[PDB]
Amino acid sequence: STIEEQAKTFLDKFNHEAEDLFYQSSLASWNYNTNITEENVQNMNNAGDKWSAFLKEQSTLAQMYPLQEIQNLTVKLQLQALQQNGSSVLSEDKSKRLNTILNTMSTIYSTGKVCCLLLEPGLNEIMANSLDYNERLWAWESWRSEVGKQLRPLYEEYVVLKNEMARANHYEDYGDYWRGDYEVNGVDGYDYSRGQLIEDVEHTFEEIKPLYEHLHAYVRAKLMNAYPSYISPIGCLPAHLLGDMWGRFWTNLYSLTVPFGQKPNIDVTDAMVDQAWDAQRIFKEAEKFFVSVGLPNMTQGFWENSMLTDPGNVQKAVCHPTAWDLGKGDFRILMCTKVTMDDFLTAHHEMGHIQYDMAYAAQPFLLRNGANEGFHEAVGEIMSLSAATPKHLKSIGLLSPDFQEDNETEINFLLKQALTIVGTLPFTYMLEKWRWMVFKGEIPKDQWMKKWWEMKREIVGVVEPVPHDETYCDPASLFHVSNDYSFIRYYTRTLYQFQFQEALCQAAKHEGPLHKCDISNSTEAGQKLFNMLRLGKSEPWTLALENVVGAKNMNVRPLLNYFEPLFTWLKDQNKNSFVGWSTDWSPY
Amino acid sequence: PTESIVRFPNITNLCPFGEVFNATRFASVYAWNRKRISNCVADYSVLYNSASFSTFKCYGVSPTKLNDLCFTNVYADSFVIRGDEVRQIAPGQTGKIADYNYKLPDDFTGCVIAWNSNNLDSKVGGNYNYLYRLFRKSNLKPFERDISTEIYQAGSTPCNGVEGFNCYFPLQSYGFQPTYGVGYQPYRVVVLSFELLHAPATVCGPKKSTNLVKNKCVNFNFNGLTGTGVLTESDAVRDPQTLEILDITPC
Ligand SMILES: *[C@@H]1O[C@H](CO)[C@@H](O)[C@H](O)[C@H]1NC(C)=O
Ligand SMILES: *[C@@H]1O[C@H](CO)[C@@H](O)[C@H](O)[C@H]1NC(C)=O
Ligand SMILES: *[C@@H]1O[C@H](CO)[C@@H](O)[C@H](O)[C@H]1NC(C)=O
Ligand SMILES: *[C@@H]1O[C@H](CO)[C@@H](O)[C@H](O)[C@H]1NC(C)=O
Ligand SMILES: *[C@@H]1O[C@H](CO)[C@@H](O)[C@H](O)[C@H]1NC(C)=O
Ligand SMILES: *[C@@H]1O[C@H](CO)[C@@H](O)[C@H](O)[C@H]1NC(C)=O
Ligand SMILES: *[C@@H]1O[C@H](CO)[C@@H](O)[C@H](O)[C@H]1NC(C)=O
Ligand SMILES: *[C@@H]1O[C@H](CO)[C@@H](O)[C@H](O)[C@H]1NC(C)=O
Ligand SMILES: [Zn+2]
Repeated sequence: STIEEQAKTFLDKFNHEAEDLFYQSSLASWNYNTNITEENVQNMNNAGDKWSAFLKEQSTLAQMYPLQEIQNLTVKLQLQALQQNGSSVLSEDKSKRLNTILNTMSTIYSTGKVCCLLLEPGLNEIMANSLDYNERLWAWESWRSEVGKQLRPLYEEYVVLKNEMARANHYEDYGDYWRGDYEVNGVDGYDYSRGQLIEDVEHTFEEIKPLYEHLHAYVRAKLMNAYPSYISPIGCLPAHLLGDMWGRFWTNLYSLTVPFGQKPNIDVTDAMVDQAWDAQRIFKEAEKFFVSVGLPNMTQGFWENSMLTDPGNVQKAVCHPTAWDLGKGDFRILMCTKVTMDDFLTAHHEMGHIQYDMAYAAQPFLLRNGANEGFHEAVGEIMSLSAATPKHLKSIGLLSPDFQEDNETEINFLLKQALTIVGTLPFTYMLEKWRWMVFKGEIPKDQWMKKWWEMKREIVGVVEPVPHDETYCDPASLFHVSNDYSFIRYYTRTLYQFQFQEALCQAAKHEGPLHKCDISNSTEAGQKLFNMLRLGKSEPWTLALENVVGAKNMNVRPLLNYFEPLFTWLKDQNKNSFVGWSTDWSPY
Repeated sequence: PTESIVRFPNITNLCPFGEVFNATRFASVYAWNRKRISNCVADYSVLYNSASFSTFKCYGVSPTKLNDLCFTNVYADSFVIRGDEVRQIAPGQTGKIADYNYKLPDDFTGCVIAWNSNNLDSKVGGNYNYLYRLFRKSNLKPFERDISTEIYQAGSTPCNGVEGFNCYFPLQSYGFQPTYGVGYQPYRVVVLSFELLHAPATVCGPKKSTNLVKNKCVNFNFNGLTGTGVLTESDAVRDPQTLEILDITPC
């Protein structure tokens, strides 16, 4: 019969037994994670190999059906996802070499000694709490020299092999292959292109340049008080003084730069301990939040299957917080819950991931995912934004019934959150731009480090303390770069997060600033959210974005509207100090 | 209307509903098992009030009235399905179960009973003894049973009984584990169909028969049909206990 009908029959055969193999492998992984031992590793590896072999065989079988004949725009989506030939185009020797390179990179990064003083916690504590110039410089340079120097030729060979593999799949470069996620075709008025994402990021970054400039000037002025003779008024911040090994986040800088240090922050750890919360009541409160918004209950097996506290001394378990979607109606949470505010907020976040997983469970197997890579963390995170407000903590009995808030605490909270939200956008943008240019071939192999540090000086405003020759490979030191991970998800996550928060806050009829806003007891906000949640990947991410915000493309205006009082206060504070930086000045 | 007389056939045989409801193993949905029950008095009140059934829906008969009636035959069809497909066992529905496995006519006259069975037939590691038909050439006429395992062909080229490209095995196996969701947990289903004909009734509800009277206007109830009028030995009802034809004259 027609190719459409054969494709439909093939997909109906695949979805069954795909769900089965996926459930078995996921259950094996959960058994290993909750109970680590020698025997469980063999089950985990066996199930993983079985699932991988099944997926490869089904891809080879699905290669037969030509994609032009199908005209359903859902069967076509599932076929497009399934015919992802990918890395198998490489020769057997080339594939072996590529896997060897990746494994060597992961091995060398995982075990790195600068002595004895491993990366964690030996070097993180030095880089986060030393407060001494010489110690921080020594740790920074030693880690660079020990790790990044050894990864130069491996990274060069990785670049050439990955570029050739990506060109083999009818793509221009490997960067284009990465950007292929943000691409929707075939729908009139909703289409998008990979060449559109190279722009629409430069534009939004040009919009937030002044806010970052003011924050950078304020931090440098407040930081010259310490380190008196090593910072210049006009110039860049030295690279190792950013409170991290790479300067990805500025959170550790908070203790140095507080606007009003007299006022303590809101902290309810002692309130929790006084009432003796039992590490299960936290998830009860999270469920109460999500019910009051208008979203459904939790499944009956969630409470009995999942483990929500450390198993004990006899049974060892890795418990990095995680939300598990095992399939077949099975949802679980892996957390070592303690009575602290951070655990309360992260319980809210993971519960949000689970609530996202329940929505599109009715969709076929290939379409059970977020609309793109940024939609899923943003939905997870707006829940924590709503749960952190003083109003919400006041409604529960843990915060004091008679609490009076002054604008000093508003400024402290806004600055604390801004050192993390808008402090990492320039770094993400610069890193991904450098990787895109390297893969494209614009930067020759002899000019990698010069262009990297020129971009660091020009875009981020961060200057290196000691010069680096072409033997060094600084970007390869980061976990994501050497271990083959995409990085543009963290740029778009914040933008989507703030757009969703503004839409949900305006739908719930809130008045005043955006950062005091709360969406509990609002059924219409929950219904608007659930309309987008239930789509899964079936509809283009532009349409899923329109169903909540009302705009097709991502916008940065709500991010600035969130940070407006902080911006006004910063302008007032920096009316006297210099704003901007000079590229010429260097520490040496 | 001086008196009221009711006459049902004398049956003292308790009806074997335990052999159907309480069974060691239930059959797969694709090949269900049918049991005929007759010459029995059926107490439908305990069946309704057992209160352990997830679904108890009667179509075309009031659930309380059917306690006291007479039927020519009763058929009971039992199987095991998934939690989410119990809604497909009802007239006019469509899906994987209704199209190819168990199709009910539109003019249904019976009760569908379904209860959770996750304790009995679901174990860790999977229970692959319960199958269901997935591909079929055409839909099923009401109350039709197919047990064939012929290779289903979707493409143009025939395949000589071997799996491969465009050839599939029709039956696919339910996988049952105790950790599954409620939607995927097993459910045991029993469908009762009440058949009426002109033949003498055999299955009847519990009621005590009384002596008959003649030449007086009394209310009569024979085999579930009720009327009023003088009964005269010979618009004419054959009482079941003695097989005498009686004339009904309005009073
Ligand atoms: C963890 O695995 C060990 C395997 O030696 C087993 O003895 C133990 O019972 C497991 N813990 C459980 C099932 O809670
Ligand atoms: C595509 O096929 C599905 C069933 O597989 C159907 O529900 C849907 O309506 C079809 N799409 C269009 C546009 O007809
Ligand atoms: C997979 O390999 C085949 C080799 O014949 C090639 O034609 C096909 O385009 C590849 N799939 C891709 C690139 O998605
Ligand atoms: C479902 O949510 C409602 C809303 O408050 C609650 O009353 C009920 O107990 C919940 N049921 C389950 C099984 O979670
Ligand atoms: C905000 O805080 C500052 C801190 O000094 C205070 O002077 C001012 O009165 C507060 N309110 C406004 C509206 O500025
Ligand atoms: C939400 O509704 C509950 C229901 O009584 C109430 O206790 C709580 O104060 C409300 N909170 C907000 C923020 O409306
Ligand atoms: C079936 O077993 C239950 C459990 O013992 C019992 O109560 C019931 O009378 C039995 N028969 C029927 C028809 O349910
Ligand atoms: C029951 O009905 C039959 C009908 O033929 C009759 O012969 C019999 O006398 C009645 N009574 C008993 C106790 O069987
Ligand atoms: Zn998350």
